[PDB]
Amino acid sequence: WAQALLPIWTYTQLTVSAPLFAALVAAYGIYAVTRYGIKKARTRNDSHQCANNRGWCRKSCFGHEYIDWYYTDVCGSFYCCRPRNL
Repeated sequence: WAQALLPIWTYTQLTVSAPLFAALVAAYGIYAVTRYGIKKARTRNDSHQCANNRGWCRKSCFGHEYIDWYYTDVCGSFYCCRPRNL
């Protein structure tokens, strides 16, 4: 891969671009792509990553994830959501 041409259900969830997004929708399926937290260049929300690799600081985890910590308190207010499929 070199560049995470698949930065979500197998890693965490990253914002990249349309070329990357399309590659994932084309290979996997749009639903999982926009499910776990990929982004077609925009970032999900004000939410930002923690450890910039382990999990993403979010306000609440969806029905396919779990709150991870260590970082939830370094972020302070946000919940380091790390999807369970990952």
